[PDB]
Amino acid sequence: DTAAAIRAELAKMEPFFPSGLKIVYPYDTTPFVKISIHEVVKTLVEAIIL
Amino acid sequence: DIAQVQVQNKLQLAMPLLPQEVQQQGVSVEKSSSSFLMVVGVINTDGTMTQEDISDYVAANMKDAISRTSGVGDVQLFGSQYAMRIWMNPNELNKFQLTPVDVITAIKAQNAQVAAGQLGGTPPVKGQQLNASIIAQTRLTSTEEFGKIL
Amino acid sequence: MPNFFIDRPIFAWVIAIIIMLAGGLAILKLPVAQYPTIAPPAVTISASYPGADAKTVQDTVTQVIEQNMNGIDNLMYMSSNSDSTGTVQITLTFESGTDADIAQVQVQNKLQLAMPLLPQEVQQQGVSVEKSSSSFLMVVGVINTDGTMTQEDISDYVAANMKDAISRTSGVGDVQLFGSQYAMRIWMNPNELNKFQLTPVDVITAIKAQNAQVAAGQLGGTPPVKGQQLNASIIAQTRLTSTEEFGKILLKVNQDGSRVLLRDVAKIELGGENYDIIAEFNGQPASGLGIKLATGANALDTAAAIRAELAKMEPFFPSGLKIVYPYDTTPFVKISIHEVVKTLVEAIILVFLVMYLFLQNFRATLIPTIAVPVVLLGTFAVLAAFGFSINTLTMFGMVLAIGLLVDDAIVVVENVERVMAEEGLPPKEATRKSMGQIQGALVGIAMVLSAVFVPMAFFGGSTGAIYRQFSITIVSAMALSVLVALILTPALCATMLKPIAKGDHGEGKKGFFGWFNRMFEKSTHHYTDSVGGILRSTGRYLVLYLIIVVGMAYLFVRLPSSFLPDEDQGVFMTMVQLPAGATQERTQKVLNEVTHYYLTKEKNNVESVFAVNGFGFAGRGQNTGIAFVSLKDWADRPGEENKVEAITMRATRAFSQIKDAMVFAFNLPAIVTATGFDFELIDQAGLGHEKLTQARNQLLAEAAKHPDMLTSVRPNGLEDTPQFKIDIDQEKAQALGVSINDINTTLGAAWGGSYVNDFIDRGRVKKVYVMSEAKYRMLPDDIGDWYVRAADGQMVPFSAFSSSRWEYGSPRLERYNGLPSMEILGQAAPGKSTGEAMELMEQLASKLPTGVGYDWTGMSYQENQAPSLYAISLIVVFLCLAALYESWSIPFSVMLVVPLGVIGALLAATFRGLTNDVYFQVGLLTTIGLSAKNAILIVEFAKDLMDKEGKGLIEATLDAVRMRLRPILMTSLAFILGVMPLVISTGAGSGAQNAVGTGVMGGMVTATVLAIFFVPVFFVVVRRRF
Amino acid sequence: GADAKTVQDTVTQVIEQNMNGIDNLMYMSSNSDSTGTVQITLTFESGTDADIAQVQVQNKLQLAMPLLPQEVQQQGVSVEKSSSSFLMVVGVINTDGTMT
Amino acid sequence: LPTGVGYDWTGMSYQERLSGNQAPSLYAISLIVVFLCLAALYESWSIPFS
Amino acid sequence: DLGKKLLEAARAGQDDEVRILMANGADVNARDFTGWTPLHLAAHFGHLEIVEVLLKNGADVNAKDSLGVTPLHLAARRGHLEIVEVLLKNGADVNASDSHGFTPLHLAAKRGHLEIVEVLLKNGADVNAQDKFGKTAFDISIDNGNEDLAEILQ
Repeated sequence: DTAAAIRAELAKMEPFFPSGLKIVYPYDTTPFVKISIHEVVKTLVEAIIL
Repeated sequence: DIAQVQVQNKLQLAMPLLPQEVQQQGVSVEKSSSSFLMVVGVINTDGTMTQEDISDYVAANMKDAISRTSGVGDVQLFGSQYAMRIWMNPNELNKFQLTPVDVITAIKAQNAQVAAGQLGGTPPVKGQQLNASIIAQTRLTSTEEFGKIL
Repeated sequence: MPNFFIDRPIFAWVIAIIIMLAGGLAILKLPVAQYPTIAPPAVTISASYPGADAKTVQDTVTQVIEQNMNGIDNLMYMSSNSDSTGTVQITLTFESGTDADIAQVQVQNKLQLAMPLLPQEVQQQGVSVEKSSSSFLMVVGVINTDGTMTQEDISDYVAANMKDAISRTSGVGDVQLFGSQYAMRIWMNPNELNKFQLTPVDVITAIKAQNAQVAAGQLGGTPPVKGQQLNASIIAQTRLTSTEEFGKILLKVNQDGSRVLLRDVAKIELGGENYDIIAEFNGQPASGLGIKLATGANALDTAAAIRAELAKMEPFFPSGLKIVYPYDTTPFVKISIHEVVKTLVEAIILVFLVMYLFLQNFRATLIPTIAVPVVLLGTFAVLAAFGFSINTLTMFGMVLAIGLLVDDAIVVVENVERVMAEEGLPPKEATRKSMGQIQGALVGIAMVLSAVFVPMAFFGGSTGAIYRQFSITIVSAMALSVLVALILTPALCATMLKPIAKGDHGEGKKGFFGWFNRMFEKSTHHYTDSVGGILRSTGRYLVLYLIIVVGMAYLFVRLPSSFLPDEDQGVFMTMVQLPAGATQERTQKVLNEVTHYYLTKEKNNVESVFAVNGFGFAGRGQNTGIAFVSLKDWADRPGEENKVEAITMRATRAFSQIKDAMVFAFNLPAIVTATGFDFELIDQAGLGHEKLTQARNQLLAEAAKHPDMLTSVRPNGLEDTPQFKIDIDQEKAQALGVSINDINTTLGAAWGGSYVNDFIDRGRVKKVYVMSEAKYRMLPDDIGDWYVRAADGQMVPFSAFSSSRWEYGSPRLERYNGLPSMEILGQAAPGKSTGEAMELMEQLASKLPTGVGYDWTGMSYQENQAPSLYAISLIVVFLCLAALYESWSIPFSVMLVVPLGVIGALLAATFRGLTNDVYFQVGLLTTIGLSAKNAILIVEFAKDLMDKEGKGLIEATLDAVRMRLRPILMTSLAFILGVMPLVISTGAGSGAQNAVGTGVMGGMVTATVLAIFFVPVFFVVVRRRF
Repeated sequence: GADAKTVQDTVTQVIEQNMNGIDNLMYMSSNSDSTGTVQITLTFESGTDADIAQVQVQNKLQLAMPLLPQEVQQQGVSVEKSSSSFLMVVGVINTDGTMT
Repeated sequence: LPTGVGYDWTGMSYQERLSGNQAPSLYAISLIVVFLCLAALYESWSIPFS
Repeated sequence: DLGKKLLEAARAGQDDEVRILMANGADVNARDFTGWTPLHLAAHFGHLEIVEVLLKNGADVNAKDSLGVTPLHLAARRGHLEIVEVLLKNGADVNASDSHGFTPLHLAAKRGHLEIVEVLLKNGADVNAQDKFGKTAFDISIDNGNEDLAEILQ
């Protein structure tokens, strides 16, 4: 939720960055949380199918 | 929330006992985690901006809004915001018989924002016909302004 | 279960009594207010900088504070402004559901840690942090009709003799003083100061030394020498207490023996902390107390408590000191509560009449008289448990529920009667059979009405707070009605009802009742004949139905929307705007001219005029002002010609002739919030103030090119004004031996005013201000009168080391979320939606100079769910009827009654010229709910006859429709009559009554006249297709 | 270094006039020594969450902070949850008489 | 005592005054509840009164 | 008064309203407590079209402040070169001195504006002249630290 809030806030700033200024994402522990969960959901559907 | 409240309650009792240089540097009470959630890197693709320039832009246009969003306990800036740096010279100081003491004093007296009241301000005399704020000295805004300090 | 309490009447009585008691207890320990808390929690950081301009305050206070508002939880947005009155105000708004206490303590703490970074004088003054989302219960004016004391005189008295007492009174949570206690005032004289080679620096130094609390030790204090017999404290110098003592303060002792006292170079007197605002009540000097209601407290018990305390401190008032009540929300609550009890009472009397007119026996007419009150008291308990309170919202919430309560009572009683008359069954076994016909139906209805009302309590933000009151209130009453209709009512029938012979429809009986019965019994034939013919030509009526639906959609989108109906609150405001640089004296003349207009050309309607010179909701200063007009009672202002809107427009049109300023009257918001948008123009780079102003003007001019989309698009701030800049030449100053500190203090103190220290006045700590006398600090030509002592001991004029120039600056700088900004207000043009006028404003803003952003604040935020909620609602309703009937198709014949009730409401609303507000919308849901209830019963009976005695489709529908005629007719008759008083209500909270009245009556007539004919059609055509 | 009369006019009374309106206040007692120290105790109805009570009091207290003398603010003012009696008293003595 | 002088109880005494003033009511509401409960269980007004 | 609506338009930069007010004869010499005229405002806030329209309409090119300041003074201090030239062509006193002795040059050299300093010089502006302090165009440039402005004024 906080990661989403941070991204939303960053999005309101980009349209005003000086030329060349770019945002990059070197380190984030959020994607794993989301991706990991969806994988278990994936195995759920495959379970009921099997 | 309450753990933080109680901590600060006792901290406020210690504040007046701390050195002025420490107080004016701001004491903080975070209630965040120890590890990083994420790191928002900021780069410049052209050659317009240096590591210093980028850090200052982030600190002056991005840091606050982020450290102010709910969920964020602490925001560490991998850099530093600008400040008017006065790099003094010993030889040139001694030469004019001055010291860092005199320099700091001049900066306070000439880089000041004073309140000078108003014209026809309250309580006014009977028959006043105009009212406008009076403006005194204002904070310096450029390095060049700081150099002209007498 | 009915069969359980039919054999156990006493058990049912116990439950009825328990519910009553629990309810009675609740209706005594339950908070009472006009409105619940609807606005999001908001904290306001207030600070003051004596003599500071808008720019100085922002660059030393506002900005420093704003940078430290991090780490706080649940912030939605931050807002602030910095006036040229030396004031700053930072408002932080929070998510809904946020504990205001936790939010404020977090804001408070971050502020504390930032205190060391603020200017000295700003710290001395202090920084406030208060909850601003609160509303005033009343304001207590304190005037002096004797003309023997100034507004500063009144203020000091109120603060030292009244403020505390009122605060301690039961019910009051907070108290704001519309003024300031005394403060020692030193009015210096530059001509005299120079005569003795003195400056404001000297005057200050002497005051800080000869007016202070000097700490000393003790006699025989620890550690003592053994043998010490006494241990006394030592008292040193302590702070001064009188005006005379200050004047005696020693400044300089000449070399000729004589001394120079503070009295010799300045007038010493007690005045106010500030002179920015001057208040008057009907032309008389005045002050006041803004009183707020404590949480969970009773508004009525509090208003009475403060009036007692005031009367208890009355014999101590000085001569000519009387208290007035310019603003008071108490009457509204009394009127509201009284009109609710009234409505509930005359609703029981009407149900009694209609129950006796049709049934014609007292024992039966007695049942609803018990069932209804039980449910009412019961729901009060349910409200209490949830933590709600008696308020305008929840009050109307019940006066709309009585229709569903009376219904459930009438249906159970009438059905038992109808059964005994159609077969020789005694009450006991007739009640069992009767209940056995509607048991399932009544439960299903409870589900349906829940599905209809509960989703409404899921809207977010402020708007959700309002719907949540109605919804939960109505749902509780509804669920508690069915419960009583399955326990108490069935028991009261099998016990208090007398046997009625088969075929006995009172058709032959004496007099009226005998005639009425023959009349109605023959009308039930004429009615079933019509339905019989209708069912022979269903196609013709399917078409008429679509016409109704189409008409509904047309009449719906053509109906203007407002959030809550506008009311006549017995008070209204009038703004006053003078040109730039306009003095306080001029503003006063206009305010006198405004007050003179009300107490003359409106003497019949106006009670008083509270003229506040120097205040404004969107800007402060000498050139601004507000007039709080208080009207006479609603019983002294008959006709629309004497209501607020009529008086307001007539006042605004009259003040147009004033070529001195902009003056207009306007009614205040229903709840303290409006319509239009709250646009925020943001400097997202480093553009500055002038570049930002241009981007604003550019957008304001663009919005002026769309009078068909955007109307009244204006800035919500102040315009730039000429300022007097002084340039102190650093060189010539150091060349004359004059300290910059000496210069900026003699100037800052003499012209701006400086707060020096504290003194005790009659046992109370008060401030000491030093400042030039008025005549020596008015014009730019006075600056030369001020001298500053140099090192050599000579006095040097200001006109020796400085220059001057006229400049432009802002009197009020705004900020949003830490960046510079300017607020822009507007509304959608007539006919267009806010969601369209907003979309346009975004487009115009996208074409603005690079580095200029925008955002929405307030109402425009917390701005989207309706269809989504009533799609889930619509589904749940369907699934319920599906289970009740064991059919995927039949539910449709019930859901088709929706438009029948709506169309009527739209007719009434449009005809009378009302709006599509919350009262109207809730009125719809109850109408829809009731009309739906009718369909469910008519369908249940018809379907039952087909499944049980295997009757034909038309045969069953005609028999079912016949059995339901009387019940439906009765509840509708008793309903319409009981709502009449609301529809015609005028004055005093009518705006609300008229909304819940016209919307319901119109919809209730159309929902029964059309339903009794259309629902038999729905059932048939649906049963034919599926 | 302030007597009881002064420490009440510049501190106690200043703080008290603001402590009105808080949720669940039963009563409020206070005292002002000649050593210059004050103490204001607020008791709340039984069942009240003491953590919220401390916060609410601290919120009202911040209003009065500014009006307090410099010597008092520099001193610090503490708002804590309190109790009247002692759970126990731990004593300490020296047995070989080497410590005064 | 002279006019202008009032009194009040605190702490242990405050709780004592309270405990005493709530007592009568407490007994009343308790008798009512017991009576009603009996009436419901045995479906009667006569035997719960006995 | 239409004169006021003119001061608002002249400051705001609304040429359309200003021209309209011209049609209607709104006082071109209107003033406010500071003494600033619509030409003062337009010169200060830099709109040319207004300045010309105002000058075409009989406005006092040498209108003075309560502090003695003029439109050239305003235009020179602020940055508008285009305004400076137009004002000079219409008879603006190039050597107009303030109540404090400041002339259009001083305000120009004070803030730099090399391009504007040249224009003022080729119109007969004194080098010589002293402000209340006794600084001269050169004294102001040297102290300020402008080497480029030092050569021009030498």
